[PDB]
Amino acid sequence: SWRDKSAKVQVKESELPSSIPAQTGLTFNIWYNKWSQGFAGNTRFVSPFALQPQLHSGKTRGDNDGQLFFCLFFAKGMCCLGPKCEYLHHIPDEEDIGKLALRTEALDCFGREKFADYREDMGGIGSFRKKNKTLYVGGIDGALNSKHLKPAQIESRIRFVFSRLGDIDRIRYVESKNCGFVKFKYQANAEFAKEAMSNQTLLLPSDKEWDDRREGTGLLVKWANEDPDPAAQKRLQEELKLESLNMMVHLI
Amino acid sequence: HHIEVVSKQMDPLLPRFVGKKARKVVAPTENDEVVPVLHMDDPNEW
Amino acid sequence: MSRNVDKANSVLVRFQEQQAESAGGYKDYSRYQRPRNVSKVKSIKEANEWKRQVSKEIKQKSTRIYDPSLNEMQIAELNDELNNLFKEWKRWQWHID
Amino acid sequence: LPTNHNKTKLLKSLKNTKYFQQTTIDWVEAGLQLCRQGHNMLNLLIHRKGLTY
Amino acid sequence: PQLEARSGAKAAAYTPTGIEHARLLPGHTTLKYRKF
Amino acid sequence: NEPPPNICEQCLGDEANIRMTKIPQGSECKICTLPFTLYHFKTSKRSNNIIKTLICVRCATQRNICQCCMLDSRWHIPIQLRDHLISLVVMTEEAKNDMMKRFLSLKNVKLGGAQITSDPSEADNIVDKLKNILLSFFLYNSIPEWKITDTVSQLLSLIVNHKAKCGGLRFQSSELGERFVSKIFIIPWSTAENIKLSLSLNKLIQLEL
Amino acid sequence: YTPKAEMPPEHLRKIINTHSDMASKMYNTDKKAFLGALKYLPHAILKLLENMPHPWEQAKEVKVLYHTSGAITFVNETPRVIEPVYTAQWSATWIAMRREKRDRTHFKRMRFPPFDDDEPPLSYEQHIENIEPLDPINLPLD
Amino acid sequence: SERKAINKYYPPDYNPLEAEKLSRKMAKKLKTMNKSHASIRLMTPFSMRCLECNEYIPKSRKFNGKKELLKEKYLDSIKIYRLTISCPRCANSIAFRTDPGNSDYVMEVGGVRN
Amino acid sequence: PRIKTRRSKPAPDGFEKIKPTLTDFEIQLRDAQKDKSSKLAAKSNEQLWEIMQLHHQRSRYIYTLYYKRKAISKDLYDWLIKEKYADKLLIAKWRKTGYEKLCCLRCIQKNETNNGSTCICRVPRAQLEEEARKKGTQVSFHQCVHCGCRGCAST
RNA sequence: GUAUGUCUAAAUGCUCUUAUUUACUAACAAAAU
Ligand SMILES: [Zn+2]
Ligand SMILES: [Zn+2]
Ligand SMILES: [Zn+2]
Ligand SMILES: [Zn+2]
Ligand SMILES: [Zn+2]
Repeated sequence: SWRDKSAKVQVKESELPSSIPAQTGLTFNIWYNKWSQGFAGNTRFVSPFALQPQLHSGKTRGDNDGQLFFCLFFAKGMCCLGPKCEYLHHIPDEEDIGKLALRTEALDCFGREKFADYREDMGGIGSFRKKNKTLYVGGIDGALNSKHLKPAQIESRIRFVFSRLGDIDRIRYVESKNCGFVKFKYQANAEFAKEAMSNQTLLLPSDKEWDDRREGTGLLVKWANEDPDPAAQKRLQEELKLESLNMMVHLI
Repeated sequence: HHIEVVSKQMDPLLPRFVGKKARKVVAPTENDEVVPVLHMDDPNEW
Repeated sequence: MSRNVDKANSVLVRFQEQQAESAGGYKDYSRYQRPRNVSKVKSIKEANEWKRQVSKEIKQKSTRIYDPSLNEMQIAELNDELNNLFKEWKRWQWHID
Repeated sequence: LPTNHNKTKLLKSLKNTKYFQQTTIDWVEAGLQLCRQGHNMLNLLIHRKGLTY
Repeated sequence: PQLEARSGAKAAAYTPTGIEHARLLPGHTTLKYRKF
Repeated sequence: NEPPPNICEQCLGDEANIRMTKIPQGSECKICTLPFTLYHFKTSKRSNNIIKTLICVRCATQRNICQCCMLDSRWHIPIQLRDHLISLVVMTEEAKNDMMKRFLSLKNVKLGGAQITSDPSEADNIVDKLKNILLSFFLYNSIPEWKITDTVSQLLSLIVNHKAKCGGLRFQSSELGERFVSKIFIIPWSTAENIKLSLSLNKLIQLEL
Repeated sequence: YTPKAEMPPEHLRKIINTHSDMASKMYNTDKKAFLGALKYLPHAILKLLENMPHPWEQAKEVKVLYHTSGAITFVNETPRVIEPVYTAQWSATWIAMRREKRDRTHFKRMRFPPFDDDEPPLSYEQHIENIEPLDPINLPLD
Repeated sequence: SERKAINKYYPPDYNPLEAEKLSRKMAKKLKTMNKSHASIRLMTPFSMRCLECNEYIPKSRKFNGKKELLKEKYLDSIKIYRLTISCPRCANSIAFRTDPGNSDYVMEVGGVRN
Repeated sequence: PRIKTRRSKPAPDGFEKIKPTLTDFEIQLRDAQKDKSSKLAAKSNEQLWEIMQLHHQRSRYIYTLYYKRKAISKDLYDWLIKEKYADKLLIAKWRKTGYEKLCCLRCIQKNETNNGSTCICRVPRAQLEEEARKKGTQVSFHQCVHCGCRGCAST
């Protein structure tokens, strides 16, 4: 219970929060902060940090003042401000979501503008046009350092990571596509999860490849392009209908 | 509800009109009312 | 050093590349020829890069070989080249890790 | 023959904003700052232009 | 070829650029007048 | 010349005085990507985080929406939903293209539905029509896990596949489970026949891929 | 209205130092500001040059405006003088120079540029602390 | 930044000899520079027919050829070169050699002079 | 401070006593004036704030010794003022009523601010707190972006 | 005036050879006593 669990957080101290870029290119472009004169390198690298939320989550300088938006850095697991952060440090609970449900159309749970069109890769901060709570997970091969695991095991792992991060609606691992679809109750929660699990390893301490988790490439967590197979579609339609009904009720 | 508009003094270094970026824009004609184009009334030579 | 190739392989550029390689680890696996005999490549990343390069090459080969003048001998030659590339790729998928 | 109208010099306008503030500085220090700032500007612009070489 | 003649010109209005053209600079602010 | 900002009642705030700044060609509208004046207000003086307008007035007019909330000017519903309702009693297709979006924005047609929402006549009629229209343990036998979890809590990690329909709840405590049993949709430990059959079928389906 | 706050030079120095290794998403806007500042860099140059300490002056303190972003720094004061006094000073300096010339077998003329193209110009903080700046040009009086 | 640039910038540590050595070390590895058929732009002096599709490429017509060194020189110390071309229509590799005994060229299994 | 160039006389009488106190300050300033690779906007701001505080503090010390304690000669004080040590304007402000606890001058430049008013720091904790209580929320602001000044007011 | 365009999934040190260059570029310009 994050309020009475703790106050403190201090995820990654301001001594070592991050080095700035990773060398692609020959020369370093001061204006873009991106290496130039060459592009060789798959670029996506695994997060040095992570959100162990039960430990970390806490009261902030924001909580007292009445901040709406949660801390991106906290989600990522590297908020060096900690208790003096102005953005919130906890998993988005229901009440909080309700409170910022007016704004949640235009901008994310992080207080940053949702766009009109999706990014072509479905890669970040979803559109305000299509509301969504549904994350594509990918690069699970790369996130587990090419480990010969059972799909079931992988699914379980995903559940473990994602359940903690937010109230789950439903999850699907797929062998053929080699992916992990997750759906949440609240869009905000989903967003938070995405922020967290971007570039994260799925591995555990008990695994034998724990010390070389950094050398791999992390989870590619993105937005879900809707499932075409028909039952799912039907379900979605039903949900939409229900929503409409609710809206109508509210109106009258 | 009544509301006070203001104009804040932006810093004189940053671009004054940060919105504009020399964008191409095709416009629709939007001519809803119909112009009446009225008029009156050897081919081998011409 | 007209026509760009010369410029690319001008000493200064080479030096710069070397420096990059030394500090940070920027290599251009496009720029160097892929080695013939695998198992002289202890690092994994390098191997992966090589594999990627070969895949790219294969793709390139594929793209061109379906051109309209199909009866010309270049295409035929490439067919063997394509096979070779495939073989190389397969080899690169060695089972050390 | 100079401007009848223009009282408003450049510095005055700047002062009228909140973004500038003013100190008293040793002239050498100021010069150094200019050199550094100027250098930064020329690099920054150049990098924006894309030419990093 | 593409070395080609033409059919019509153009006139389409965009957002102004805000560029300090040399000629556009002020000059002859005073307009003259006639006597009447 | 400039038209006025269209900010809703709930968008703007609960107070009889708000101060805002206008920033002419501040940002590009999110829909249209075309320069427009940003209004941004603080609601209450001291309440943190600003509320900048994210869309151009024209676009708002077209969609008939709050320039901050992105919700129907009248009913305060997401554009999809409001439009969907109207359809139920045709929806807008924002054209997600660099050039075309701008063109769409500049058109002044009130895209789709917006007209109905604008007019007292039409919105009201629609509403009326709508009204008329209206008037450890495995678990077996689709619904979301956040509901299941809630139910469990009420009764007092929770895995559930849907292709399987096989929910293996693991409280990890003998106390929680033994309280859970007494205080009380097949629920064993770690038309019945029909149910069994269906379950089996589901399992088979899960296992073929 | 109410005049500008006379800020401490320390603050300015700190600001300057911060925008040396500037390559984060932090100060995106500072880079923009810097870019903008090119507009007034020649003005700044003119100002600084104008304030050049005269040879009868070890080190001139000078008024300075500076963008809080650290993008540009104008010497603000415009150096006015009592004309005859100024002339006298110049004459004195001239005399001193002449004397020096008379004295010295070889006069060590500067090399240009004074610092290397590789070497980045030392911050002012290396030589605030240094010993009293050596004596300037003012002739022996009576 | 300008074609007549007097001095290219060097890093503050650039032992030129050392740099050269390094380059050499990374020249055997290098893709380009360690290969034959280096490109060239040339007009065609022979004025000849492409043997496959009979395309009559005339005198002085410009092409992006490949110049390669023929190891077997003429006499002793005066080199001779293969100069590859493609026919405009069909992509057949025409080429020719420069045997300097006659102060002229020789056709090399590409086309025929006429 | 500025650099001595035989312009003003080295120092008046009682400088040797106070010098070691205000030479601690110099060290602090030096620590402040450098690339603390803050990697973060708030952190960066903090160093500036610290610097400002340091600047204030020295002046206060000087001011305190000359006005409140009155243990230093007028001439010495004048000399100090002439030098960069003290801030003159700040001192003057302090001397005036209602500005005695005053973080910095640019917290009371009414022209500067977007809303035509003074910095919030100048509001006594009492009033803001009261407002918060009335509202429902807790104490709203901590420190201003000009200088770190938690409750600058004269109360 | 050193053109251009498509194409891109995310072994180690060692030394020895030089009074040169398989050098490349031609957009630039073109006359006699
Ligand atoms: Zn944070
Ligand atoms: Zn609204
Ligand atoms: Zn204050
Ligand atoms: Zn202050
Ligand atoms: Zn303040």
